[PDB]
Amino acid sequence: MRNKIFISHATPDDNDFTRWLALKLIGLGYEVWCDILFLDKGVDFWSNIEKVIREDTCKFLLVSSSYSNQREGVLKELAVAAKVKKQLKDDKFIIPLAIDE
Amino acid sequence: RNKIFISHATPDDNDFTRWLALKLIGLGYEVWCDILFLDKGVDFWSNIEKVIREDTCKFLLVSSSYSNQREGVLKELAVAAKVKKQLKDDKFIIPLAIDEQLSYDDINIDIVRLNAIDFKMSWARGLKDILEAFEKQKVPKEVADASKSNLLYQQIFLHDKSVIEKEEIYDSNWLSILSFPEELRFHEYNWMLPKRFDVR
Amino acid sequence: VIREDTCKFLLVSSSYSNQREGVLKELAVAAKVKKQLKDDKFIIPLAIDE
Amino acid sequence: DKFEKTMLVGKQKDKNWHFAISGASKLYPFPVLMISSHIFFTADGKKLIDSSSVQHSSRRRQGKNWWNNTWRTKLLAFIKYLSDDDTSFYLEMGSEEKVFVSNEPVKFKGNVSYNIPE
Amino acid sequence: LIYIEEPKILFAHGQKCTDARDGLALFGPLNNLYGIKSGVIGTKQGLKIFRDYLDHIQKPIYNSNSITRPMFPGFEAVFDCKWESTGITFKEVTNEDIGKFLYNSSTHKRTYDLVSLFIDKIISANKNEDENVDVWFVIVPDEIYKYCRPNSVLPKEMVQTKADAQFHDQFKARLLKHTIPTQIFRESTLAWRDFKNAFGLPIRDFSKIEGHLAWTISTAAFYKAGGKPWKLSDVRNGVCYLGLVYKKVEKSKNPRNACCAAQMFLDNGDGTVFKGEVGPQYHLEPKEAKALLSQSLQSYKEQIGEYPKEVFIHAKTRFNHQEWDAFLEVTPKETNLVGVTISKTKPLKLYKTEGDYTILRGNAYVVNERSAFLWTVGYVPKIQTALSMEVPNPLFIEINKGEADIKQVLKDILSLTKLNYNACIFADGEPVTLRFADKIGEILTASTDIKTPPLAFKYY
Amino acid sequence: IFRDYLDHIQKPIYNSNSITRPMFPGFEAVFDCKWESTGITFKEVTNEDIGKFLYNSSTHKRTYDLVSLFIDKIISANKNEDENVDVWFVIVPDEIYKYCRP
Amino acid sequence: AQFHDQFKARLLKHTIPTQIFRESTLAWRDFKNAFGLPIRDFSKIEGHLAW
DNA sequence: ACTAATAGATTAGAGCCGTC
RNA sequence: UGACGGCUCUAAUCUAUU
Repeated sequence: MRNKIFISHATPDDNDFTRWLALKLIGLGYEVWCDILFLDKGVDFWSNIEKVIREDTCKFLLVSSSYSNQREGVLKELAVAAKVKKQLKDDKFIIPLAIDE
Repeated sequence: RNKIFISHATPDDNDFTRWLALKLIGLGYEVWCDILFLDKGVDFWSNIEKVIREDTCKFLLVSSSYSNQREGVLKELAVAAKVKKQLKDDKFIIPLAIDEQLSYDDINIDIVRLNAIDFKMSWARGLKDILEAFEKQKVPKEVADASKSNLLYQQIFLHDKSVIEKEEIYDSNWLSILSFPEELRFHEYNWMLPKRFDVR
Repeated sequence: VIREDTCKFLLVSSSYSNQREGVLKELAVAAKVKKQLKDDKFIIPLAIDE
Repeated sequence: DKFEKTMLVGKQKDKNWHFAISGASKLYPFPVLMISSHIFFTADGKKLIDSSSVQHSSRRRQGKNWWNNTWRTKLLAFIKYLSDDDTSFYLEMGSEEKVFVSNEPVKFKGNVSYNIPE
Repeated sequence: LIYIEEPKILFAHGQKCTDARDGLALFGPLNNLYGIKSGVIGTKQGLKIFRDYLDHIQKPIYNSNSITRPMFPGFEAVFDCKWESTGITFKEVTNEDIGKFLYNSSTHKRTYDLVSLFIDKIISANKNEDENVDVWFVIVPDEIYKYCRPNSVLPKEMVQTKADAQFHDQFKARLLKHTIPTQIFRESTLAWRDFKNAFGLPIRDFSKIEGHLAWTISTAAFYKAGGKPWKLSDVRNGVCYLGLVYKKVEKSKNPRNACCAAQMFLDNGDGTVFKGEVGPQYHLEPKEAKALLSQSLQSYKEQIGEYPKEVFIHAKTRFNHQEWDAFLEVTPKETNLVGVTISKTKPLKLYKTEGDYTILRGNAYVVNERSAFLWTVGYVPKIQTALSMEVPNPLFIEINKGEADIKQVLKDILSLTKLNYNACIFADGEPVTLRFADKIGEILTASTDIKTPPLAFKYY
Repeated sequence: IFRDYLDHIQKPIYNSNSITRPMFPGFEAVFDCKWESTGITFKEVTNEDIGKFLYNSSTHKRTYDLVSLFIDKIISANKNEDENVDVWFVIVPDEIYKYCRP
Repeated sequence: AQFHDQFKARLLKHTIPTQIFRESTLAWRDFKNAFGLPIRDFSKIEGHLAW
């Protein structure tokens, strides 16, 4: 069952917004997964992010920025999410968040 | 840097990898697989790093319903993602989708973006596209020689499948006659035994 | 020892704690018991070296 | 139905199989009593099935589980069942004439074999 | 029992392995051909049989045991040649015309006309149409073979129509005049998946054999296109093989009338055949005996340039003086000729006391310099399974006339155990010159109006 | 001559002018087929063998004899041989059709 | 008298497609006359002739 | 004359299965 | 006849004696 709203971001570049987002988001009730304060540390980052994206992810909220678009790790999330978006047949599965001014 | 590292499930993708590797060795490439060597053991781990970080130039990964979510393959794939990084070779991991039951939407994140080589519909065109991709990328290789694949076939896949000089004793269906009656006697019964007596 | 009570495996990820056979032997033993103990948070390679 | 811990006649579904031998004496290569291996089937253990095609079909499906050992112990036990006293078996040609024939099939030696890779 | 070593069969780029299935699956055929044009006929339904499963053949068909059943990667991968749904000259054979043709109560005319119904369609197609068909492909339905066959039997459930005898040999023989190879399929050789003939189980075939079932189907449909998949290497030069089997020609009158179709295998890798003579007992009279050698042995004069030094004529029948003496002065001079009779005469079976598997194939039991046995059937070290499930019997190989080293002879018959271009097996239990002369003996006797030169296998 | 010509039309050859006598990029680049020095079925009919039939002067008989030398090989290869040929190239020299012409 | 007809008419029993060729049409380059100018000037046609 | 032979020891057809 | 086995079932014949 996909109820975790997985939000994609790059490095600690955003992380100070994403918990600020989360502390309002998981503060209001959205099940939010992040690769900084919700990533299982001591385990695979690569396998875990795919496992949530492929199965556990309900919404894909990528953050856009000059540092969150060209990174291969971030680009890895979008392609598998898009393939999952193809499986879900929902274009709005990926919702870019224009955080950086 | 010459090894073509193949990641796959150990007992399941053997049929394809035995085909693919021995085709790759047949075409002249050098391939590491867990079924192309004997006397293994300590060779697993602590030498795979050396053969990948210093000898593996291409990572032809087998994608299938068995190689998906496997501890060995994922761990070797995670290495391939790292080993791609220090060298300036983005085209170092090359996926190979083989299983029909594995949909193209169930491909793992390490190779989702990577342009896979199709084998499901036909293995021949996938093998050819493997050849053209290596030629376009100037992948190091020697002259094509399938005897190396045959050698890898007879030494590994025909190791305990040959004859051995061993003395054996076979039983048969013949019972030798030991001795015979001393004399064969023709009894001269001139009109003494009946003509139609049926001596049987 | 490893099968009994090894718990976690917080490894010193030093610049020289990887080529040693002993640390790998613990790691290799850790690898086998990791599947035996069906765990995934088993190894925590603390990256200490600068 | 056993001779030296060797089952010679047994069961198969509804058909009881019997091991049988056909003997043809030959003077070539050397004087021998050549034996053949056959399986014949009886409905109740006493009357053979009067159907060559069925008997052929049953024999084809009865040797399905029979390997080399199952053949040889059945053959040797049946042949050793014909042994006369200890190591031979006489064929009587007269009141005093006999033709002793060995109960143990001729052994042969081979120096090349496989490793039995299970 | 001295053991005779397993022989070798060549493959692509002059390489040398030991398994027909394994070598092709990894190496490929010797000659390089580009594509195969598949002239295909049959009923409308049968088109949906061949067309889709033809696409399966170049897909990887798996084997449960790659040791016993070797790998099959595809069709372009293994044969280096392309097969696709082009050239399909589907001469739609309506079931209504077959319906008025199949249920005839005659024995031969039912097959004579039904074969003719298939024959006149393929003949015009290679005469007038615009396909370069190499392997003609006649898909024959099931009910026709069940009814129309040797000693044809037809039940009385739906009796509506009223009035050699074999469908296959009559089909092949007629095309010797038209010179077209053809592949003929029956029952669920292709449609075994969904046939469920008797009950739900596919009684015809299984998925285990399917790995090499498509090997036999493909290799039978591959050799006829001018290719040379595998050729022998251990057979020496200057050696002629004349594998001949006397074939009864008639079934009603003159039981002693017979003809022999003597195959003639060459040293240059040519699986050639030859036409023998009709010899009326069970022997080739000097009138016919002289013609056979003077014709079959003559091919060495132009195929190579000189007469073979050794002439290994094979047979399942012993000779007498009249046939052999004729074979001397007719043509062979200063060249050795040896008559070897290969037959399963007396059952000499060997049983392994220690261990459970049967005797390994390759065992030769001497009886004399001119007589021994050959265990060409039995356990195989490579595939780790006996070729014969049952306890095998050897080939009683004795030199009837002439003098030769039988050990040299024995490995030579074993050499001709892998030229079996009708199935994909590790080894055939008979020499090719003797195994393949039975079918051609059956082809050349189907009709009595054929003038056949030393035609190759592919038409038969 | 074929060993010159057969693979000559695989590569592009330019005439004096392509407007009036156009060039062609080659057999593979134009006709989309493989046609090269492979599958060659060289069946040498030696000139002495040809001469032993050409030396006959009776054109009513020689001209039939010359063809009989060619067909017997072709049908033999068609039936009693293994090699497969799609289109046969009988390269009769100019001398053969110089004398056997009306 | 021209063998063109008999050669192709005799293969109707065999139905093998034979492309009758000639040395002049296929060996334009090495064929040379006495005066040094070959009669068949197939050089320029070596386009649409090879077609 | 060979008419019948009852065995030797070859000799194809040929259906039937088993699954390499 | 995708086939290779294995045996099984018939028949005929050459070779000598009622």
